[PDB]
Amino acid sequence: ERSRESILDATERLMATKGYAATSISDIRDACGLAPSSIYWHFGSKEGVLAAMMERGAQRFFAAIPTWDEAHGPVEQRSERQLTELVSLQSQHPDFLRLFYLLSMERSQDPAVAAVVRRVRNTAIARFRDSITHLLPSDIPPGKADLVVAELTAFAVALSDGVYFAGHLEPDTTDVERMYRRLRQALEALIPVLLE
Amino acid sequence: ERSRESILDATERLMATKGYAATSISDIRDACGLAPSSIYWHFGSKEGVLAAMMERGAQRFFAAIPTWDEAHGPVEQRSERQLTELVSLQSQHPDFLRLFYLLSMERSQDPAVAAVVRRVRNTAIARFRDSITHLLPSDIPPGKADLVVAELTAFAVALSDGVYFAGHLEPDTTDVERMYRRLRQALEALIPVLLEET
Ligand code: NA
Ligand code: NA
Ligand code: NA
Repeated sequence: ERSRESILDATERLMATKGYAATSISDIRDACGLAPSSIYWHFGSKEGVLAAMMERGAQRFFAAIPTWDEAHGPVEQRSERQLTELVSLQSQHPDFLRLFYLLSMERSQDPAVAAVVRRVRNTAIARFRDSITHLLPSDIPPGKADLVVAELTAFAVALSDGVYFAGHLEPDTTDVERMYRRLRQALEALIPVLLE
Repeated sequence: ERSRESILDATERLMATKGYAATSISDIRDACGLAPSSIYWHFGSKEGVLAAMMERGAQRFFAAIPTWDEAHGPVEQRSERQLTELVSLQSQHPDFLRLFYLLSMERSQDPAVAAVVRRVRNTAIARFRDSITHLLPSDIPPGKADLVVAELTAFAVALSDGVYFAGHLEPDTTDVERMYRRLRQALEALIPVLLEET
Protein backbone atom coordinates (compact mmCIF):
# COMPACT_ATOMS: atom_id res chain seq x y z
CA GLU A 1 0.00 0.00 0.00
CA ARG A 2 1.02 3.59 -0.67
CA SER A 3 -0.61 4.47 2.65
CA ARG A 4 1.31 1.88 4.67
CA GLU A 5 4.63 3.27 3.46
CA SER A 6 3.54 6.83 4.28
CA ILE A 7 2.97 5.92 7.93
CA LEU A 8 6.27 4.07 8.35
CA ASP A 9 8.19 6.87 6.62
CA ALA A 10 6.67 9.42 8.98
CA THR A 11 7.23 7.15 11.98
CA GLU A 12 10.92 6.70 11.15
CA ARG A 13 11.60 10.42 10.91
CA LEU A 14 9.53 11.24 13.98
CA MET A 15 11.21 8.66 16.22
CA ALA A 16 14.65 9.49 14.86
CA THR A 17 13.86 13.06 15.83
CA LYS A 18 11.70 12.69 18.97
CA GLY A 19 12.34 9.13 20.16
CA TYR A 20 9.67 6.45 20.73
CA ALA A 21 7.91 7.76 23.85
CA ALA A 22 7.34 11.30 22.60
CA THR A 23 6.05 10.20 19.20
CA SER A 24 2.25 10.27 19.22
CA ILE A 25 -0.15 8.50 16.90
CA SER A 26 -1.37 12.09 16.54
CA ASP A 27 2.10 13.25 15.47
CA ILE A 28 2.25 10.50 12.86
CA ARG A 29 -1.02 11.77 11.39
CA ASP A 30 0.32 15.32 11.27
CA ALA A 31 3.26 14.04 9.23
CA CYS A 32 1.61 11.50 6.90
CA GLY A 33 -1.88 13.01 6.65
CA LEU A 34 -3.59 9.71 7.51
CA ALA A 35 -6.14 9.80 10.35
CA PRO A 36 -5.43 7.85 13.60
CA SER A 37 -8.30 5.48 12.81
CA SER A 38 -6.58 4.63 9.52
CA ILE A 39 -3.27 4.11 11.32
CA TYR A 40 -4.87 1.83 13.91
CA TRP A 41 -6.70 0.01 11.13
CA HIS A 42 -3.39 -0.85 9.45
CA PHE A 43 -0.96 -1.65 12.28
CA GLY A 44 -3.41 -2.06 15.17
CA SER A 45 -1.45 0.09 17.64
CA LYS A 46 1.70 2.15 18.20
CA GLU A 47 3.77 -0.96 18.95
CA GLY A 48 2.25 -2.60 15.88
CA VAL A 49 3.57 0.34 13.87
CA LEU A 50 7.01 0.12 15.47
CA ALA A 51 7.22 -3.58 14.59
CA ALA A 52 6.28 -3.20 10.91
CA MET A 53 8.64 -0.22 10.76
CA MET A 54 11.43 -2.32 12.21
CA GLU A 55 10.73 -5.34 10.01
CA ARG A 56 10.82 -3.60 6.62
CA GLY A 57 14.03 -2.00 7.86
CA ALA A 58 15.38 -5.55 8.12
CA GLN A 59 13.99 -6.61 4.75
CA ARG A 60 16.00 -3.79 3.18
CA PHE A 61 19.15 -4.53 5.20
CA PHE A 62 19.08 -8.13 3.99
CA ALA A 63 18.15 -7.38 0.37
CA ALA A 64 21.21 -5.12 0.14
CA ILE A 65 23.23 -8.28 0.78
CA PRO A 66 23.08 -10.98 -1.90
CA THR A 67 22.67 -14.65 -0.98
CA TRP A 68 25.41 -17.05 -2.06
CA ASP A 69 23.64 -18.07 -5.26
CA GLU A 70 23.01 -14.40 -5.98
CA ALA A 71 26.76 -14.55 -6.23
CA HIS A 72 28.32 -13.59 -8.91
CA GLY A 73 31.81 -14.56 -10.01
CA PRO A 74 33.76 -17.86 -9.85
CA VAL A 75 33.58 -17.99 -6.02
CA GLU A 76 35.81 -14.91 -6.08
CA GLN A 77 35.09 -14.73 -2.87
CA ARG A 78 31.90 -15.59 -2.75
CA SER A 79 32.91 -13.25 0.10
CA GLU A 80 33.29 -9.85 -1.91
CA ARG A 81 30.01 -8.13 -1.37
CA GLN A 82 28.88 -10.42 1.43
CA LEU A 83 31.57 -9.03 3.69
CA THR A 84 31.91 -5.73 1.76
CA GLU A 85 28.16 -5.09 1.90
CA LEU A 86 27.96 -6.17 5.54
CA VAL A 87 30.85 -3.79 6.21
CA SER A 88 29.24 -0.85 4.40
CA LEU A 89 25.87 -1.75 5.89
CA GLN A 90 27.23 -0.72 9.16
CA SER A 91 27.67 2.92 8.28
CA GLN A 92 25.23 4.93 10.42
CA HIS A 93 22.41 2.80 9.29
CA PRO A 94 22.52 0.58 12.27
CA ASP A 95 19.24 2.36 12.94
CA PHE A 96 17.19 -0.76 12.66
CA LEU A 97 20.05 -2.59 14.44
CA ARG A 98 19.80 -0.48 17.61
CA LEU A 99 16.04 -0.92 17.50
CA PHE A 100 16.45 -4.68 17.13
CA TYR A 101 18.75 -5.09 20.13
CA LEU A 102 16.46 -2.82 22.16
CA LEU A 103 13.34 -4.79 21.21
CA SER A 104 15.08 -8.12 21.82
CA MET A 105 15.47 -7.30 25.51
CA GLU A 106 12.01 -5.77 25.99
CA ARG A 107 9.93 -7.42 28.70
CA SER A 108 6.21 -8.28 28.43
CA GLN A 109 6.57 -7.81 24.69
CA ASP A 110 3.67 -7.16 22.33
CA PRO A 111 3.09 -10.32 20.23
CA ALA A 112 3.54 -8.55 16.89
CA VAL A 113 6.91 -7.21 18.05
CA ALA A 114 8.17 -10.51 19.47
CA ALA A 115 7.30 -12.20 16.18
CA VAL A 116 9.20 -9.59 14.17
CA VAL A 117 12.26 -9.84 16.43
CA ARG A 118 12.25 -13.61 15.98
CA ARG A 119 11.92 -13.47 12.19
CA VAL A 120 14.77 -10.97 11.88
CA ARG A 121 17.08 -12.94 14.19
CA ASN A 122 16.26 -16.21 12.42
CA THR A 123 16.83 -14.57 9.05
CA ALA A 124 20.22 -13.21 10.08
CA ILE A 125 21.24 -16.63 11.40
CA ALA A 126 20.00 -18.26 8.20
CA ARG A 127 22.00 -15.81 6.08
CA PHE A 128 25.26 -16.50 7.91
CA ARG A 129 24.52 -20.21 7.62
CA ASP A 130 24.13 -19.83 3.85
CA SER A 131 27.60 -18.31 3.45
CA ILE A 132 29.45 -20.51 5.94
CA THR A 133 28.45 -23.90 4.45
CA HIS A 134 30.66 -23.05 1.48
CA LEU A 135 33.74 -22.72 3.70
CA LEU A 136 33.75 -26.48 4.33
CA PRO A 137 35.34 -29.17 2.13
CA SER A 138 32.77 -30.92 -0.06
CA ASP A 139 33.74 -34.40 1.15
CA ILE A 140 32.50 -33.77 4.69
CA PRO A 141 29.53 -36.01 5.58
CA PRO A 142 26.36 -33.80 5.64
CA GLY A 143 25.36 -34.63 9.22
CA LYS A 144 28.85 -33.82 10.47
CA ALA A 145 28.77 -30.67 8.34
CA ASP A 146 25.49 -29.55 9.92
CA LEU A 147 27.07 -29.61 13.37
CA VAL A 148 30.18 -27.67 12.32
CA VAL A 149 28.22 -25.12 10.29
CA ALA A 150 25.77 -24.52 13.15
CA GLU A 151 28.62 -23.85 15.58
CA LEU A 152 30.49 -21.55 13.21
CA THR A 153 27.23 -19.73 12.46
CA ALA A 154 26.49 -19.12 16.13
CA PHE A 155 30.06 -17.87 16.49
CA ALA A 156 29.83 -15.48 13.53
CA VAL A 157 26.44 -14.12 14.60
CA ALA A 158 27.84 -13.47 18.07
CA LEU A 159 30.82 -11.60 16.65
CA SER A 160 28.60 -9.61 14.29
CA ASP A 161 26.36 -8.63 17.20
CA GLY A 162 29.48 -7.47 19.01
CA VAL A 163 30.49 -5.32 16.04
CA TYR A 164 27.42 -3.09 16.43
CA PHE A 165 28.24 -2.39 20.07
CA ALA A 166 31.91 -1.81 19.29
CA GLY A 167 30.86 0.79 16.73
CA HIS A 168 28.35 2.24 19.18
CA LEU A 169 30.51 2.31 22.33
CA GLU A 170 33.87 2.85 20.63
CA PRO A 171 33.01 4.61 17.34
CA ASP A 172 36.36 6.43 17.21
CA THR A 173 38.72 3.45 17.42
CA THR A 174 36.56 0.73 15.82
CA ASP A 175 37.35 -0.57 12.34
CA VAL A 176 34.31 -2.49 11.10
CA GLU A 177 35.92 -3.89 7.95
CA ARG A 178 38.99 -5.07 9.85
CA MET A 179 36.84 -6.85 12.44
CA TYR A 180 34.88 -8.85 9.87
CA ARG A 181 38.21 -9.71 8.30
CA ARG A 182 39.34 -11.22 11.59
CA LEU A 183 36.03 -13.09 11.71
CA ARG A 184 36.46 -14.90 8.40
CA GLN A 185 40.08 -15.56 9.34
CA ALA A 186 38.87 -16.95 12.67
CA LEU A 187 36.24 -19.10 10.96
CA GLU A 188 38.77 -20.51 8.50
CA ALA A 189 41.03 -21.39 11.42
CA LEU A 190 38.21 -22.96 13.45
CA ILE A 191 37.08 -25.30 10.66
CA PRO A 192 39.99 -27.75 11.02
CA VAL A 193 39.65 -27.59 14.82
CA LEU A 194 35.94 -28.44 14.71
CA LEU A 195 36.38 -31.45 12.43
CA GLU A 196 39.02 -32.88 14.78
CA GLU B 1 26.27 3.07 53.87
CA ARG B 2 23.99 0.28 55.06
CA SER B 3 21.17 2.52 53.80
CA ARG B 4 22.47 2.52 50.23
CA GLU B 5 22.60 -1.28 50.19
CA SER B 6 19.03 -1.83 51.39
CA ILE B 7 17.76 0.67 48.82
CA LEU B 8 19.48 -1.14 45.94
CA ASP B 9 18.41 -4.55 47.27
CA ALA B 10 14.79 -3.40 47.34
CA THR B 11 15.21 -1.80 43.91
CA GLU B 12 16.62 -5.01 42.41
CA ARG B 13 13.75 -7.19 43.60
CA LEU B 14 11.19 -4.56 42.72
CA MET B 15 12.73 -4.29 39.27
CA ALA B 16 13.02 -8.07 38.88
CA THR B 17 9.24 -8.12 39.30
CA LYS B 18 7.13 -5.17 37.96
CA GLY B 19 9.17 -3.46 35.15
CA TYR B 20 11.47 -0.43 35.61
CA ALA B 21 8.59 1.77 34.56
CA ALA B 22 6.19 0.51 37.20
CA THR B 23 8.69 0.65 40.04
CA SER B 24 8.07 3.90 41.93
CA ILE B 25 10.31 5.63 44.47
CA SER B 26 7.24 5.04 46.65
CA ASP B 27 7.44 1.26 46.16
CA ILE B 28 11.14 1.31 47.03
CA ARG B 29 10.30 2.95 50.37
CA ASP B 30 7.63 0.35 51.11
CA ALA B 31 10.27 -2.36 50.65
CA CYS B 32 13.31 -0.82 52.39
CA GLY B 33 11.56 1.42 54.95
CA LEU B 34 13.57 4.49 53.92
CA ALA B 35 11.62 7.68 53.13
CA PRO B 36 11.62 9.03 49.53
CA SER B 37 13.54 12.11 50.68
CA SER B 38 16.28 9.84 52.01
CA ILE B 39 16.32 7.92 48.72
CA TYR B 40 16.69 11.11 46.67
CA TRP B 41 19.30 12.42 49.09
CA HIS B 42 21.47 9.40 48.30
CA PHE B 43 20.98 8.76 44.57
CA GLY B 44 19.35 12.04 43.51
CA SER B 45 16.69 10.44 41.32
CA LYS B 46 15.13 7.20 40.10
CA GLU B 47 17.58 6.75 37.23
CA GLY B 48 20.21 7.82 39.74
CA VAL B 49 19.27 4.72 41.72
CA LEU B 50 19.18 2.58 38.57
CA ALA B 51 22.79 3.52 37.81
CA ALA B 52 24.18 2.73 41.27
CA MET B 53 22.35 -0.60 41.24
CA MET B 54 23.71 -1.53 37.82
CA GLU B 55 27.26 -0.55 38.76
CA ARG B 56 27.17 -2.60 41.97
CA GLY B 57 26.07 -5.61 39.93
CA ALA B 58 29.05 -5.12 37.64
CA GLN B 59 31.53 -4.76 40.51
CA ARG B 60 30.27 -8.11 41.82
CA PHE B 61 30.48 -9.68 38.36
CA PHE B 62 34.06 -8.47 38.02
CA ALA B 63 35.20 -9.47 41.52
CA ALA B 64 33.82 -12.95 40.79
CA ILE B 65 36.58 -13.22 38.19
CA PRO B 66 40.27 -12.95 39.08
CA THR B 67 42.82 -10.67 37.44
CA TRP B 68 45.78 -12.45 35.85
CA ASP B 69 48.16 -11.43 38.66
CA GLU B 70 45.84 -12.53 41.48
CA ALA B 71 45.02 -15.80 39.78
CA HIS B 72 46.06 -19.13 41.39
CA GLY B 73 49.71 -19.94 40.61
CA PRO B 74 51.09 -20.37 37.15
CA VAL B 75 49.60 -23.78 35.73
CA GLU B 76 46.48 -23.13 33.45
CA GLN B 77 48.46 -20.95 32.38
CA ARG B 78 46.01 -18.77 34.35
CA SER B 79 43.00 -18.80 31.93
CA GLU B 80 40.78 -21.92 32.16
CA ARG B 81 38.91 -20.74 35.22
CA GLN B 82 39.13 -17.07 34.19
CA LEU B 83 37.42 -18.94 31.36
CA THR B 84 35.03 -20.89 33.61
CA GLU B 85 34.59 -17.85 35.89
CA LEU B 86 33.48 -16.05 32.74
CA VAL B 87 31.44 -19.13 31.91
CA SER B 88 30.38 -19.37 35.59
CA LEU B 89 28.71 -16.00 35.33
CA GLN B 90 26.55 -17.02 32.39
CA SER B 91 24.17 -18.15 34.13
CA GLN B 92 22.43 -15.37 32.10
CA HIS B 93 22.23 -12.12 34.17
CA PRO B 94 21.04 -9.31 35.30
CA ASP B 95 22.29 -8.94 38.05
CA PHE B 96 23.68 -6.44 35.48
CA LEU B 97 24.20 -7.57 31.81
CA ARG B 98 20.77 -7.03 30.17
CA LEU B 99 20.51 -3.65 31.87
CA PHE B 100 23.93 -2.71 30.51
CA TYR B 101 23.01 -3.32 26.88
CA LEU B 102 19.65 -1.59 27.39
CA LEU B 103 21.25 1.44 29.04
CA SER B 104 24.07 1.56 26.47
CA MET B 105 21.52 2.18 23.73
CA GLU B 106 19.32 4.57 25.74
CA ARG B 107 18.99 8.08 24.27
CA SER B 108 19.35 11.41 26.12
CA GLN B 109 19.62 9.22 29.16
CA ASP B 110 21.28 10.77 32.25
CA PRO B 111 24.79 11.96 33.17
CA ALA B 112 25.15 9.53 36.08
CA VAL B 113 23.96 6.58 33.98
CA ALA B 114 26.15 7.31 30.95
CA ALA B 115 29.13 7.44 33.32
CA VAL B 116 28.30 4.04 34.81
CA VAL B 117 27.87 2.48 31.36
CA ARG B 118 31.22 3.95 30.32
CA ARG B 119 33.06 2.68 33.40
CA VAL B 120 31.55 -0.81 33.13
CA ARG B 121 32.39 -1.11 29.43
CA ASN B 122 35.94 0.20 29.89
CA THR B 123 36.49 -2.14 32.82
CA ALA B 124 35.35 -5.15 30.80
CA ILE B 125 37.64 -4.11 27.95
CA ALA B 126 40.47 -3.64 30.45
CA ARG B 127 39.82 -7.09 31.91
CA PHE B 128 40.00 -8.86 28.53
CA ARG B 129 43.13 -6.90 27.63
CA ASP B 130 44.76 -7.99 30.90
CA SER B 131 44.21 -11.66 30.04
CA ILE B 132 45.16 -11.44 26.37
CA THR B 133 48.61 -9.84 26.82
CA HIS B 134 49.88 -13.18 28.14
CA LEU B 135 48.78 -14.98 24.97
CA LEU B 136 51.57 -13.21 23.07
CA PRO B 137 55.21 -14.36 22.82
CA SER B 138 57.60 -12.57 25.19
CA ASP B 139 59.90 -11.22 22.46
CA ILE B 140 57.30 -9.10 20.65
CA PRO B 141 58.27 -5.40 20.67
CA PRO B 142 55.93 -3.65 23.18
CA GLY B 143 54.55 -1.10 20.71
CA LYS B 144 53.72 -3.85 18.24
CA ALA B 145 52.24 -5.95 21.04
CA ASP B 146 49.98 -3.04 21.96
CA LEU B 147 48.45 -2.98 18.48
CA VAL B 148 47.89 -6.74 18.40
CA VAL B 149 46.49 -6.96 21.95
CA ALA B 150 44.10 -4.11 21.18
CA GLU B 151 42.70 -5.81 18.09
CA LEU B 152 42.37 -9.17 19.83
CA THR B 153 40.66 -7.45 22.77
CA ALA B 154 38.11 -5.70 20.56
CA PHE B 155 37.47 -9.07 18.93
CA ALA B 156 37.06 -10.87 22.26
CA VAL B 157 34.75 -8.23 23.72
CA ALA B 158 32.63 -8.39 20.57
CA LEU B 159 32.31 -12.17 20.80
CA SER B 160 31.51 -11.98 24.51
CA ASP B 161 28.79 -9.44 23.77
CA GLY B 162 27.28 -11.79 21.21
CA VAL B 163 27.42 -14.67 23.67
CA TYR B 164 24.86 -12.88 25.82
CA PHE B 165 22.40 -12.43 22.97
CA ALA B 166 22.91 -16.03 21.85
CA GLY B 167 21.90 -17.18 25.32
CA HIS B 168 19.01 -14.72 25.32
CA LEU B 169 17.61 -15.37 21.83
CA GLU B 170 18.64 -19.03 21.57
CA PRO B 171 18.70 -20.30 25.17
CA ASP B 172 17.82 -23.90 24.24
CA THR B 173 20.62 -24.55 21.76
CA THR B 174 23.39 -22.26 23.07
CA ASP B 175 26.40 -23.77 24.83
CA VAL B 176 28.13 -20.89 26.62
CA GLU B 177 31.21 -22.87 27.65
CA ARG B 178 31.74 -24.19 24.13
CA MET B 179 31.54 -20.67 22.68
CA TYR B 180 34.24 -19.22 24.93
CA ARG B 181 36.41 -22.21 24.07
CA ARG B 182 36.03 -21.31 20.40
CA LEU B 183 36.94 -17.72 21.26
CA ARG B 184 40.17 -18.83 22.91
CA GLN B 185 40.93 -21.10 19.96
CA ALA B 186 40.13 -18.25 17.56
CA LEU B 187 42.41 -15.86 19.45
CA GLU B 188 45.29 -18.34 19.39
CA ALA B 189 44.81 -18.70 15.64
CA LEU B 190 44.68 -14.95 15.04
CA ILE B 191 47.90 -14.15 16.91
CA PRO B 192 50.32 -15.37 14.21
CA VAL B 193 48.05 -13.86 11.55
CA LEU B 194 48.24 -10.46 13.26
CA LEU B 195 52.00 -10.55 13.83
CA GLU B 196 52.90 -11.17 10.18
CA GLU B 197 50.68 -8.25 9.15
CA THR B 198 52.15 -5.94 11.80
NA1 NA C 1 -5.28 14.65 8.53
NA1 NA D 1 -7.30 8.94 6.70
NA1 NA E 1 57.37 -16.46 24.88
